[PDB]
Amino acid sequence: VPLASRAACEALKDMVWPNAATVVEVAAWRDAAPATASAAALPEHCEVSGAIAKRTGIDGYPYEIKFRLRMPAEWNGRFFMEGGSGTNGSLSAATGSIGGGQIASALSRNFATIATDGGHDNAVNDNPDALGTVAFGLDPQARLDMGYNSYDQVTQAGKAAVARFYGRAADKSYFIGCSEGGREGMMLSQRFPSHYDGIVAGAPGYQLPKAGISGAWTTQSLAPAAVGLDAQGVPLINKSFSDADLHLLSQAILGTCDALDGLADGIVDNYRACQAAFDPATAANPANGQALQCVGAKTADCLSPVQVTAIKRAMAGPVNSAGTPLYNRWAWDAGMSGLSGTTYNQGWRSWWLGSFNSSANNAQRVSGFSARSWLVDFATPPEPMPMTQVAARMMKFDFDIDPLKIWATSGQFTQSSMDWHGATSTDLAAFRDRGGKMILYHGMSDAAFSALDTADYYERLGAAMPGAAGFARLFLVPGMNHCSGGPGTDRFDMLTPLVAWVERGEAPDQISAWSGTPGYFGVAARTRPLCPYPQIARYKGSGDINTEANFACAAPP
Ligand SMILES: [Ca+2]
Ligand SMILES: [Cl-]
Ligand SMILES: [Cl-]
Repeated sequence: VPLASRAACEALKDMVWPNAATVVEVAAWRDAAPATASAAALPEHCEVSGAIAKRTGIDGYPYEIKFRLRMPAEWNGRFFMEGGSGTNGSLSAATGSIGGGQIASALSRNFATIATDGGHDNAVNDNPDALGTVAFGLDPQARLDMGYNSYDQVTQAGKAAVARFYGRAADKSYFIGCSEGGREGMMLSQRFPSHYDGIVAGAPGYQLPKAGISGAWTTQSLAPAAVGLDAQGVPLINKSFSDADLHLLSQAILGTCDALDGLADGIVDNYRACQAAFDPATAANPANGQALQCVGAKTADCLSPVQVTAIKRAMAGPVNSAGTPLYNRWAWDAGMSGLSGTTYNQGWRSWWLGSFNSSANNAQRVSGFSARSWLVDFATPPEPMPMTQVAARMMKFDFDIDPLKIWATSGQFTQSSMDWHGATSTDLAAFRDRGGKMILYHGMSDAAFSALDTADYYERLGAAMPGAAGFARLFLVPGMNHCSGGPGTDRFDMLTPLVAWVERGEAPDQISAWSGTPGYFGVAARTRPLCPYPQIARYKGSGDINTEANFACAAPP
């Protein structure tokens, strides 16, 4: 009987679930866990885990929506869900990750926390004939679960357990996710406006079905600059640029752009002015004052004209024969490379190129999971094929025929992948008018999703909803790669300003951040403010350039 107790916990295994097909597998009491070097202390709590809507898909495979929920004995009254990543399919510890490379989890701050696998299981839904762990795309309902339904079901189940376990409903609910988790957050704001009061959506894949389009585009754009072929005769896209070549490119970007914010410090805060000024075909190598593009043959100090032509085309984004942009363009930024000690940053090049030191293609968008996901999860009908065919399929991508498939329905696939996965709506009025607050962030050197495309969504949001900065703000991060890493201030506590905005009405005029790898700048630490779009961080003119107190958020100089 007694609330928030070990007995209340075990009783959850007369509990009425919102979905009748909810099956509790574990309801176990957990002692407090001390802090570790990489994780804050976890309070005493009830762990509930189980699944919703066990079934068999039309592919003969089993499917269910897994969840894991943790409810602390000492509870602050708030509910918290963390978002997913990749193509989901895994169930985390569900202590409420807040991203930003943070030590603390939401459970360590006495939230009740929940996580899902998105409706499929990478250990079970791994089909060798359907490109491995993306195979859930062969089941229409599993697609719908991945797009929106799993997070809806798990939110309802979690809130129901909270109300039963504590004798009262959550005062406020919070959702934080990055990447695929960021798409989920935007989706919740659009499709389920009252599920969460506060949403953090980092590097959000809100047009994820278009990623494979960009992937085929960057693959074909980079092929003229590749050197060699892989085991099935596909150009080695990873050989198009060495790490030294990419570092040369970012040094050229810094040469053109670093000081456009007023401070030569290795960070391009004035990203708009950089885009307008930088052209690798006209820019100079600052180390030697010569043109970045070779006049003669290839040296370590220049880039071949084919290299320059290739990267420019990849960064421009895909079009069809009519010239219509199919996704968006990408921003030149220093975080495309980076050097800390003797280690080159791999956090940008792994997406479109892959590791240089390999005899095979391994880029996410050439032969990796992104290309695989587009083929089976997002094309309708799905296009399963052997793993060794994926790279060739990207080289033969037809930008007039293939991009239509993310909008198509076929057979039992009664929704398009943009229908169930896309989160492009700017109608956040219901969300805003019940008190919802949303923090978006995106690293400028993200090669998975374009930071400029997030910016264009924010522009459209501001136009559809005048005064949108009162409930939704965007924080771009110079130098940061996808969700983390790179030469920028990629670490931040987003949960604290989110709670302040939701509950005290305090909008974040800036968000403190620090660099996880300050070696990129040759310093022991760098702290900087993140600034709400379209402001940027501006140095005050005096003081240590690595200290956040010497910076302020303002317009570009
Ligand atoms: Ca700068
Ligand atoms: Cl993290
Ligand atoms: Cl100082």
